[PDB]
Amino acid sequence: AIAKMRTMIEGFDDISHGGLPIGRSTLVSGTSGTGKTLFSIQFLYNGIIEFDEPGVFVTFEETPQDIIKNARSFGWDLAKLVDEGKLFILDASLSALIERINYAIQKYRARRVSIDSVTSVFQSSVVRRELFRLVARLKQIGATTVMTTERIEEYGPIARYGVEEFVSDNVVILRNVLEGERRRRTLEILKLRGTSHMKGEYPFTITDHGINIFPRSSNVRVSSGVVRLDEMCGGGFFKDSIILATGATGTGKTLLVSRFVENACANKERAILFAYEESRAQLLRNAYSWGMDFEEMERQNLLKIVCAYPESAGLEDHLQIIKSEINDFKPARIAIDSLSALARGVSNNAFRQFVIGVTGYAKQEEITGLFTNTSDQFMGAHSITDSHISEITDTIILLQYVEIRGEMSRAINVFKMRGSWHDKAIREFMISDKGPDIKDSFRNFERIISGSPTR
Amino acid sequence: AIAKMRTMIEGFDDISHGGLPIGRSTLVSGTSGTGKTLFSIQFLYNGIIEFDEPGVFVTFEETPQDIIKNARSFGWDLAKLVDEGKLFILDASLSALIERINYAIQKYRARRVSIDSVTSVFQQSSVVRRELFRLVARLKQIGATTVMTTERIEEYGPIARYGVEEFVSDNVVILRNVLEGERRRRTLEILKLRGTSHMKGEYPFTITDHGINIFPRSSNVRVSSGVVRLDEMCGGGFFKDSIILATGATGTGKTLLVSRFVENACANKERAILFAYEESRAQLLRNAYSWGMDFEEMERQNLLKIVCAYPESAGLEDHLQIIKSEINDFKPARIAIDSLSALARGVSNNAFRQFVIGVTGYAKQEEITGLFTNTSDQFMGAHSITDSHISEITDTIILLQYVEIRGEMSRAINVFKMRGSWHDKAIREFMISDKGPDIKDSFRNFERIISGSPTR
Amino acid sequence: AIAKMRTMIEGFDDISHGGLPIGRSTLVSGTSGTGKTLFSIQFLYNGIIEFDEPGVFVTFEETPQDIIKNARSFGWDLAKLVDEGKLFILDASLSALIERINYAIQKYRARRVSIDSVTSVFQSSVVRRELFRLVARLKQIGATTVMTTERIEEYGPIARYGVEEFVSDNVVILRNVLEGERRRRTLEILKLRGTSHMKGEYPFTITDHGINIFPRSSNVRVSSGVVRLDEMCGGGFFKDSIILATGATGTGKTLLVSRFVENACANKERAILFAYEESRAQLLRNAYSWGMDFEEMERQNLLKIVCAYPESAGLEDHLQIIKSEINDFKPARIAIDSLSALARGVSNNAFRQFVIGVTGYAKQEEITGLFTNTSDQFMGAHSITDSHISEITDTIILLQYVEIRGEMSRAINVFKMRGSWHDKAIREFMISDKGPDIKDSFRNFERIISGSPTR
Ligand SMILES: Nc1ncnc2c1ncn2[C@@H]1O[C@H](COP(=O)(O)OP(=O)(O)OP(=O)(O)O)[C@@H](O)[C@H]1O
Ligand SMILES: Nc1ncnc2c1ncn2[C@@H]1O[C@H](COP(=O)(O)OP(=O)(O)OP(=O)(O)O)[C@@H](O)[C@H]1O
Ligand SMILES: Nc1ncnc2c1ncn2[C@@H]1O[C@H](COP(=O)(O)OP(=O)(O)OP(=O)(O)O)[C@@H](O)[C@H]1O
Ligand SMILES: Nc1ncnc2c1ncn2[C@@H]1O[C@H](COP(=O)(O)OP(=O)(O)OP(=O)(O)O)[C@@H](O)[C@H]1O
Ligand SMILES: Nc1ncnc2c1ncn2[C@@H]1O[C@H](COP(=O)(O)OP(=O)(O)OP(=O)(O)O)[C@@H](O)[C@H]1O
Ligand SMILES: Nc1ncnc2c1ncn2[C@@H]1O[C@H](COP(=O)(O)OP(=O)(O)OP(=O)(O)O)[C@@H](O)[C@H]1O
Ligand SMILES: [Mg+2]
Ligand SMILES: [Mg+2]
Ligand SMILES: [Mg+2]
Ligand SMILES: [Mg+2]
Ligand SMILES: [Mg+2]
Ligand SMILES: [Mg+2]
Repeated sequence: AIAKMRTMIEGFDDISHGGLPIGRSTLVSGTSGTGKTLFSIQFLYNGIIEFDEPGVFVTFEETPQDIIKNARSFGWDLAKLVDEGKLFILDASLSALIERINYAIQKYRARRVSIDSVTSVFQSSVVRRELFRLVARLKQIGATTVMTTERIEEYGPIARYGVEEFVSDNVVILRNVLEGERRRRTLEILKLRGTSHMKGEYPFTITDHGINIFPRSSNVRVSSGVVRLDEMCGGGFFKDSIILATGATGTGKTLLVSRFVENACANKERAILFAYEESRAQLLRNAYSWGMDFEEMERQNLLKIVCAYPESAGLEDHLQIIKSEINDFKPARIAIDSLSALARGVSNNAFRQFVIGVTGYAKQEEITGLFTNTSDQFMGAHSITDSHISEITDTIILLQYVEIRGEMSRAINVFKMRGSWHDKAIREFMISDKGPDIKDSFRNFERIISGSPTR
Repeated sequence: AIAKMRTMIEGFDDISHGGLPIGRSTLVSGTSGTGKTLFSIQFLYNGIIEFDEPGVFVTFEETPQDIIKNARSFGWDLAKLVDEGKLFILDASLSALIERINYAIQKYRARRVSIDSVTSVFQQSSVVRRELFRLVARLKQIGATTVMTTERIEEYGPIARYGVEEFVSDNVVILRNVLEGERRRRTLEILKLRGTSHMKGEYPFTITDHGINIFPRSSNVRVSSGVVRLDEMCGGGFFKDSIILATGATGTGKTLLVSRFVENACANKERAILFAYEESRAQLLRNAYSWGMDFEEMERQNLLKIVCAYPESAGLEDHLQIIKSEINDFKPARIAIDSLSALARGVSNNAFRQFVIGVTGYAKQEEITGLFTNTSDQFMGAHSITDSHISEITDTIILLQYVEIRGEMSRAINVFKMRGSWHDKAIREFMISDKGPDIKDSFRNFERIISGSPTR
Repeated sequence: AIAKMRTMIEGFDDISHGGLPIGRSTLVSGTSGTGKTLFSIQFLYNGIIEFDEPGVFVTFEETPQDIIKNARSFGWDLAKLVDEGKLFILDASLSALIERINYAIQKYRARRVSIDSVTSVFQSSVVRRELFRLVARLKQIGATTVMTTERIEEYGPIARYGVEEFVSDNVVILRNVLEGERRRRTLEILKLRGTSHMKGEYPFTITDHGINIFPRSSNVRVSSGVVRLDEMCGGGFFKDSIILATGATGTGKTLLVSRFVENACANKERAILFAYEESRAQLLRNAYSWGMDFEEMERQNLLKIVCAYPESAGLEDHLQIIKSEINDFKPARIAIDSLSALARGVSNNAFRQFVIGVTGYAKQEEITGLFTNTSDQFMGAHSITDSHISEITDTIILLQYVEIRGEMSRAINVFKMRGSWHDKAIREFMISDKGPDIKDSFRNFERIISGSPTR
C-alpha cells in the first residue's frame, strides 16, 4: 500500500483518497490560467505551514519575486517563508538542473518539490527520454515533486507532446471548459499508480483562500411564519429539513420566503436571504407592503440579504459564495429565491450537482432551507414530476392559480412532508397587508390541479 | 498585492476588478477585425486624456499616419497628442526594439505602452517563446504597463497563432467575433490575470463612435398606463420604478396599451420613447390616430420619440447599445419595447435572457417605467407566461387572451400579477373602439376561460 | 473620417455605409465560383460608367479576352471600354508588377484597380512579406484597389495561407454555403479599418444585371373580391397592407387569392399571382369552376401568373424573381400561394429573413399583398401563435374546418385587423360556383376553435 501526503487543499484530500503518492512525482496539466501554478505553490505553502516540511520551488519562466507578488493576493508571505529557510525558489528561467535540484533538496532537507511549466524545459521522441530521466532522479531523492505541464485543447492531448502522461505515475488534469460564454473550473485525477482515487471531473473555484475543490435527523420543528401553514405541516417544518415552494409567477414564493425569514428574526435567530430575481431595494418595499420591516432585522444583525443575477457568476461560484456567507454569518435558517433563476441557461447535470451541494451543506449544519422554484407549465403539479430536485426536498409547498368564476384565485397545499402528517387539501388563500390568509378548500370544484376547476 | 490601472473602457474596468496589473504585459489575441488595435489605442488615448500619462504605441504593419486617420472615426486626434509629446508612435513596419522601447521609457516618463500585431515580429513556436519571453522581461524591468496584440485563426481554437503566447504572458484578454447564424457577436473575456482576480466567461461588447463599449430606491410612487380601469385594476396604477409586461396572442392589443402608456406620459408633459420592432413609424401613426391619439402631436412637443427598425437588422449587443445611447440623450421618463418576442426571433435563449436583464436593469437603475410587450407562442397565453423566463424579472404582468363566446372571438384582460401591490384578480372582458380600450365585466357564467374557449 | 467610394453594386453601398475606403485596398476572399471576379470587374465597370474614372484590371490566370467574353453575359462591352481607353487589362498570366501597375495607373490616370486571384501570384511566412509590400505600393499610389483571394473551407481560414486578412485594411468574404443540397450565396464585410459597416452575412444573387446584394400608411381601402369579407374587414383591406390567409389544406386559400386577384383586374388594376403549389393549367380550370376567367385577365394585361416549385430555386432567388417581376409588370396588388410551400426544407432564420424582404418591398411600393399559409395542426388558431410571420401581417383571415353533425363544414373569421374595426365572429361559409358564400356564425356551438364544436 502506497502512503499519501495530505496537500491540505480543501477537497483534494478526499478526491485522491488521502493525497498524492509519497516519493513519487504528480503531473498537473491544464490550459493557461487553470491554476497549475497556484496548486504547485499552495501544495508547498501548506506543507511548510501544517507538517512544517521544507519545500523547493523550481521556476522556468517568471522570476522568483513575481511568484511571491502573485501569491501575495491569497495572503501568503513567501519572502517570510524564504527568509526562515522553509522555502527555496530555484530561478531556472538537463542533468545540470537534476544535481542543482538534488543538492537543494538535502541543502534544505525538502520533503515537497514543485517544477513550474516543465513544458518550457523543452522549447516528442526527446521529451519522453528527458521527462523519464527527471521522473527517475526525483524518485531516487524520495521527494514528492509536483510537475506542471500545459495543453492547447480542454478535451484533447493530456499534455503538449501527448507523452507526459505515460511517463508520470500520477496525472491531475486542470480544465477551464467554456459552455454558453461561462467558464467552469473543473479538476479531475486522471490516474494514481499504486492507490485508489475518485474518477470524473469535480467543480472547483479560486478565491482569496486559494483553490476550493468542492467534491442527526432531529424531530425539532420550526415555524414558517404562518400559523395555518404550521398546522397544515403538522406543527411547522423540521429544523434540519429542506422545504420547496413551487408555483407559477406571482403565486407568493417570495412572500413565504420573507415570512419564513421574518419568523427566524422574531425568535432572535440569524437568517440569510439569497435573492436572484428581485433587488434588496424592491425586496424591502414589497416586504414592508406585507407588514414586515426587513431593514429592522438587518439592524438587529439577525437577517442578512445578498441579491445578485444568476447569469452573473457560475454555479460553482454561487455555491462557494453561499457556503462562505453561511460560514461567516452562521445563520439558523436560509432561503434561496430562487432555484429556477439559477437553472436558466445551465446544464441539468451542473444544476442537479449544484442543488446537491446546498442541500447537503444546509442539512449537514442543522440549517432549515426554503428553496423556491417557478413552474414552467400552468399545472404546477406536472412541473413537480419533471423537477428532478423534488427527490432531495423533504417538504413540498405547491402554489397554484385556480380559475374561479372568471377570477384568478390562489390555492396552497402541502404536497408532501417526510416522516410527518400534513393537511392533504388544496386550501384557497388570498394575499393582503401584514401578509397572506389561508381560508378553506374548494370541495365543490373538480380538476383543481389543472388550474381551471369544474363545478 | 497587484495594483490595477484604470483603462477608462466602459465595462473592462469592472470585468478586470479595477483594470490591468501595473507594470505587467497583457496579451489581447483575436481574429481579424475583433478590435485589438482599437483596444490598444483606446487604452493609451484614455491614459493621456484622464490620468495625463505619456503612452508609447508600437507599429509592425500599418503606417503611423493610417492609425491616426483610422482613430479619426471615433473622434480621437492622435496628431495633436503626438505634437504635444503625450504620445509616441514608434514605427517598426531582435534586442534593438527593446533598447529603443527601453529608451522611450524615461524619454518622457512613459507609463503606458502598446505593441500591435507582435505575430508579424516572428512570421519569418520554439523560437517564438524564447523571443516572446525576452520582451516580457525587458518590459517587466522597464516597469511599464504594455498591451500585447496577437492574432488567432479559429474563434474556439488556439489562443494565439503558435499556442505559446498565453503561457509567456502574465495576463490574457481574448477578443471574439463569433458568427451566430449569419450574425456576428463581438465578445470580450479575461482568460486569466496572474496576481489579482477578474470576472470569468465572455462579455457582450459593441464598437461605436465612442469606441469599445463592453456591457457586463424602490419607491411607492404610482403612474398611469393611459387607462383608468387598468389603473384601478393595478390598485392605483403602475409603479414608477417597475417593469410591466403585456403578453397575448397576435391582435390582442399589446401596441394599443403601449401607445396609451406612451400618450399618458406626454399628457403629464413627461418624455417617452417608443422602440417598435414590428410596425413601421408611419403605420404606428395611422393605427394610433384610429384609436383617437395624435402621435405626430407628441413628436412636435418633444415628449414622445418613436424609433422603429427590424429585429434581424442588428444584433442584441447593438439593439441594447442603441436603447442605452438613445435613452442617455433623450432621457425619457418612461420607455416601451414593442416587442421582446420580435427580438427573440432566430436568437439563442442565453443571449435573449442576457438582453432583457441588461434592458430591465437600465430602466430600473434610471427610475424609468418600462412596458415590454411579448406575443404569446400559444393560444392558452398563461402557459406561454410559464415558459417565459423573462416573467421572473417582470414586476407587473398584463395578460391579454381571446375567448370563444357564442361563436364570437371576444377579448379578455387580467393583471396576472403585481409585486408589492393589490390588483384585480379577475379576467375582465374588454373591447377596442375608436377611442381606446373599453374594459367591462368578467365571465362568471363561463368556466375554463384560461383555455381560450369557456362554457356556462 | 475615411471617405468611401460607391461601388454602385446594388446593396454593398448600404452594407459598407457608403462603399470601400478610398486610397486603401479591399480583400474579396471566397471559394471557386463565389463571384470574386464578377465583383472585381463590376466595381471597375461601374466606376468607368457612373463616376467616369479610369480602371486597370490585373489578370494572373485567364487571358484578357476571356474576361470580356465572360463579362459579355451581363451585357458589359469591355472591348468598347478598352477601345475608349477607360479600361486597361494588364495580362500578368514581385516589384516588377508593382512598377508595371504603378505606371499603368498614371499612364491611364486610373482611380480604381482590381487584382485577379493574388493567391496565384505566390504558387505563409513569405506571402505576408510579399502581400504587405503590394498593399503599401498601392497605398502610395492612392488608388482604391480590390484584391481577390481564394479559400478551401466556407467556415475556416479567411484566405488560403490564413494571413491575407491581417495584411489587408478591409476584408469582404464571399460564401456559397451548401445546406440541404441547396447553394446560398452570402456576402459579409469581415472588417473596415477606419470606418463603420453592417456586420453578419447578407443574402445576394447573381443575375443578368450582375451581383444583387439584398440587405405612407394611407387609410385608402381596397376590395378582397367578397362583399361579406369587405363588410367583415370594416370596408375591405388597406392599400399598403399585408393580409394573411391561414388554414388547413382545402379550406379555400387559393379561392380567396383568386377572388382578391380578380377584383384588381375588375377595376382595371395590374395584379401578379405567385403560385408554388398548383400549376397555371390547374389554376385556370379551378378558377373557371368558380366563375372566373384567368385567361381573360391575362389577355387584358392586368393579371400575371408565374408558378414554380419551392425546392426548385433558393429563397434568395425566389425574392429576386418576385422583385424583378414586380419592377417590370408594376402590379397594384400581388398574392403568394403560398408561404408554407416556400418554408418546407428551409431554416426558420432564412424564411423569416425572406418573408421580411417581400412584405418590406410590397409595403414600400404601396402594393397590397395576400400571403396564404397552410396550418400544420388541425387547430389553425394554434398554428397562428407558432407562426413568427403573424407579427409582420396587419390583417389575418383564418379558415378552419368545423365538425358539424357528422359533416365537415367550413368557417371564416377576421382574426385581426390593425387600425381598423372587423367582425370578431366565426362565420360559417360554403363553397359553390361563381365563388363562395359567407352565411351566419354557430352561436349555439362551443369550442369551435378546436375543429369539433360542442352543442
Ligand atoms: N399589498 C398586497 N396586497 C395584496 N396582494 C398583494 C400585495 N402585494 C403583493 N400581492 C400579491 O402577491 C404577489 C407577489 O407575491 P410574490 O412576489 O411572493 O410572488 P412570486 O410567486 O414569488 O413571484 P415571482 O415570479 O417574482 O417569483 C403579487 O403579484 C400580488 O398578486
Ligand atoms: N486573489 C485571487 N482571487 C481569486 N482568483 C484569483 C486570485 N488570484 C488569481 N486568481 C485566479 O487564478 C488565476 C491564476 O492561476 P495561475 O497563475 O496558477 O495560472 P496557471 O494555471 O499556472 O496558468 P499559466 O501557467 O498559463 O500562467 C488567475 O488568472 C485568476 O483566474
Ligand atoms: N379602429 C379600431 N376599432 C376597433 N378595433 C380596432 C381598431 N383598430 C384596431 N382594432 C383592434 O385591435 C387590434 C390591433 O391591436 P394591436 O395593434 O395593439 O395588436 P397587438 O396585440 O399588438 O398584436 P400584433 O402586434 O401581433 O398585431 C386589431 O387587430 C383589432 O382587433
Ligand atoms: N449571366 C449570368 N447570369 C447569372 N449568373 C451568372 C451569369 N454568369 C455567371 N454567373 C454566375 O456567376 C459565376 C461566375 O462568378 P466568377 O466568374 O466571378 O467566379 P469567381 O468567384 O471569381 O471564381 P473563380 O475565381 O474560382 O473562377 C458563375 O459560376 C455563375 O454561378
Ligand atoms: N467608427 C467606427 N464605428 C464602428 N465600428 C468601427 C469604427 N471604426 C472601426 N470599427 C470596427 O472596428 C474594426 C477595426 O478594428 P481594429 O482596427 O482594432 O481591428 P483589429 O482587431 O486590430 O484587427 P487587425 O489586427 O486584423 O487589423 C472595423 O472592421 C469595424 O468593424
Ligand atoms: N366547384 C366547386 N363547388 C364547391 N366546392 C368547391 C368547388 N371547387 C372547389 N371547391 C371546394 O374548395 C376546395 C378548393 O379550395 P382551394 O383550392 O382554394 O383550397 P386551399 O385551402 O387553398 O388548398 P391547398 O391546400 O391546395 O392550398 C375544394 O377542396 C372543395 O372543398
Ligand atoms: Mg503558471
Ligand atoms: Mg418571487
Ligand atoms: Mg490591428
Ligand atoms: Mg402589436
Ligand atoms: Mg475568378
Ligand atoms: Mg391552395
